[PDB]
Amino acid sequence: MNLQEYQSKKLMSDNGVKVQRFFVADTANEALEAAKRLNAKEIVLKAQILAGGRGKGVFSSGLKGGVHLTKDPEVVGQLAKQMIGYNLATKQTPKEGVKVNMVAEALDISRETYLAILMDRSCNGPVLVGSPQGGVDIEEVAASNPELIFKEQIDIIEGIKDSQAQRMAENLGFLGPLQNQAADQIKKLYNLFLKIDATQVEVNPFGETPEGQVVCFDAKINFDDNAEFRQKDIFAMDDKSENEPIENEAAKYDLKYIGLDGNIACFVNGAGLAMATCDIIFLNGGKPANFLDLGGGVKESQVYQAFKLLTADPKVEAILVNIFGGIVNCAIIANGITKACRELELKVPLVVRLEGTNVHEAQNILTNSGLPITSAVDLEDAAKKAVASV
Amino acid sequence: SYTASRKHLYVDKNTKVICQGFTGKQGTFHSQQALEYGTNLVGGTTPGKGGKTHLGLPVFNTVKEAKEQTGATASVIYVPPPFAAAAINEAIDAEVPLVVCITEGIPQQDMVRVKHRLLRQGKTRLIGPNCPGVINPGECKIGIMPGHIHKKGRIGIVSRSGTLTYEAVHQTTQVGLGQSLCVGIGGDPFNGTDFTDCLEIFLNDPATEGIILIGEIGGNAEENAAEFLKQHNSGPKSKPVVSFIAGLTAPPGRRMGHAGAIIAGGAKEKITALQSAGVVVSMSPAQLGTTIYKEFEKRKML
Ligand SMILES: Nc1nc2c(ncn2[C@@H]2O[C@H](COP(=O)(O)OP(=O)(O)NP(=O)(O)O)[C@@H](O)[C@H]2O)c(=O)[nH]1
Ligand SMILES: [Mg+2]
Repeated sequence: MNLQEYQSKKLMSDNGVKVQRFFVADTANEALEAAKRLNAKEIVLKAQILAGGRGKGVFSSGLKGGVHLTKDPEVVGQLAKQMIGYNLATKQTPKEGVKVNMVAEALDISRETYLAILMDRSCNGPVLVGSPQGGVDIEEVAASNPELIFKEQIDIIEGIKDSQAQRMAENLGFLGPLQNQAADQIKKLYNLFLKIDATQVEVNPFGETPEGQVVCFDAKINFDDNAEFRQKDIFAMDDKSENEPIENEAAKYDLKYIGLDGNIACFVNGAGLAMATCDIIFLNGGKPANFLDLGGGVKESQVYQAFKLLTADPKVEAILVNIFGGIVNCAIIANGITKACRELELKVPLVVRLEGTNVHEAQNILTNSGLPITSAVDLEDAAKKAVASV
Repeated sequence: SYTASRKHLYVDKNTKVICQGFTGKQGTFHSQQALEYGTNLVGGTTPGKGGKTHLGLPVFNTVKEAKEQTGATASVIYVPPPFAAAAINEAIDAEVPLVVCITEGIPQQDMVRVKHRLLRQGKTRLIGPNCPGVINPGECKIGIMPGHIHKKGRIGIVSRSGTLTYEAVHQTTQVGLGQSLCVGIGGDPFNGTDFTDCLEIFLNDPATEGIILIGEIGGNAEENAAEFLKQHNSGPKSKPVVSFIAGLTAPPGRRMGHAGAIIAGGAKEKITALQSAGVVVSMSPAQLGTTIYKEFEKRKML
């Protein structure tokens, strides 16, 4: 999962991590009056999108720049109007960008360092990923000079040792008294990183102010989806516009829905097997509109909503079913497909490939149903059939 | 070292399996599948159920209780995600030679903690979590994979995917090559067994003459497996290896950070990397069986 900066920063505030004071605003006028409420010399305005590289980004409004600052509040609204509702595009967004929908006391920067905590397989647990030369150009600096990137593995049992926090702080260039304040902020970040079940906490820049303050100027937190049952309050904060409503309503019945731009709607019981079906469809000339994953669990209800959902948007002149390894006899879902197809009355072709327990008594269920349901034997067969529907 | 426990990956006629979460709905179902398939399931565990029989087999409170009394040598875990990590630790404490955690959804932090001690011991080998399990066609089936598609044969299957693993299995049985040992390592980042472990077993198993590796975009799993084959499956008696990587047609992922990019530096790179190690990458997932078959004929092995 991913939360917006302003949400990640409030979490940082409640856990001893120091950040700029800010106010949120939905409209461009509230951003102007809220910038007036802040009462601060220089103020920084940021677009909130589940994506980085905002600084060097462009805008559908042509505003050019996802982050800016100025000492004139009236310029906040002047610059806020020009992005609230527009698509902010960065080198991390899919070209089209993300529809934008924070004003904080800007602080002066005298040194930028990159800091990130994360779970990494190669390091077999938590890692402190840092660089003294942070900022937007971190990845370039990371590529041109790898030795500028310092890694410190943390023992999940012992946790963050003072000797490790001090070394990282020193490698990031925090000299003198800053070395202790930074190291402490590193220890306070790591502790938060564990508290919230985050797979990543990225602070870029991990900043040093002229007044000797170590501040986190940006907060990108990735939360472990598998930990939602223990992070109720945090997963309650995921905004009600996650990608698209087509995706959320699917997840209501735990159905993983990935959208695309195509005409065939896939329906597979396995992420890997779903991506495979999309591949082989591509090989045969089709182009999938999306795919709806089932994982392992299966219930007559899900197949009902599954079909009701895939036929939602009008860009699906056919759907492909490929269930290879359902925990229940697909002879049972075969009757869940017919039931979920005749009562829903869908006007798009329907290709089914099933393979499992008693597939013989299951395949004839579709053939003798009188419904537009064509059967397939193998994965290659299922693809060519779905493609053949134009 | 932990690698010393790789050997326990090769289940067989003799391994005596038990089931953690035995009374659970998934535990019961897949437990029956195992009994009907012939797997030597000798019982399971469920706190508060010790002393009661289930599927005609004994239920125990803890794993040691279930181990000493049955002499079990493998465990399969269906405990829900919140308590699955502990289920593993209970088996390691009981020094169960092989632990197969099927459960999907274990927090990464839990497994980082489990795996931390796992690497500090060599008694217990862990497969998964979030994997389909391991199956020795004919002799032993630990997991959820449908047994009616396997057939003891000459090809070793290692898969990071899930249900996609069954395509390679169903295709190798159809071509007549069958499977020597199929292992699913699961899709979680922190697991007990990886590609390089199963390839080591496969490269040293006589019954394993061909290899199929199944992966997908993301991570460096496939490349690490590739560099292994490049340094241990080259030269004289090199066993043919086939692979399919799902997701070549997947779209961008939409980032929110530089961290992943910095620690990296999926897609074509995984493909051409496997090719560097002499691996035959099947572009379509449907012709995995038809490919390994021909690589066998290329060097007259049928
Ligand atoms: N002087 C000053 N500059 C700031 C402040 N906040 C952000 N910036 C500038 O804005 C740049 C990028 O903004 P930021 O919100 O940190 O992140 P970003 O634009 O999403 N980039 P990235 O995804 O690489 O972290 C920083 O490198 C810094 O130069 C501030 O309070 N004061
Ligand atoms: Mg930043």
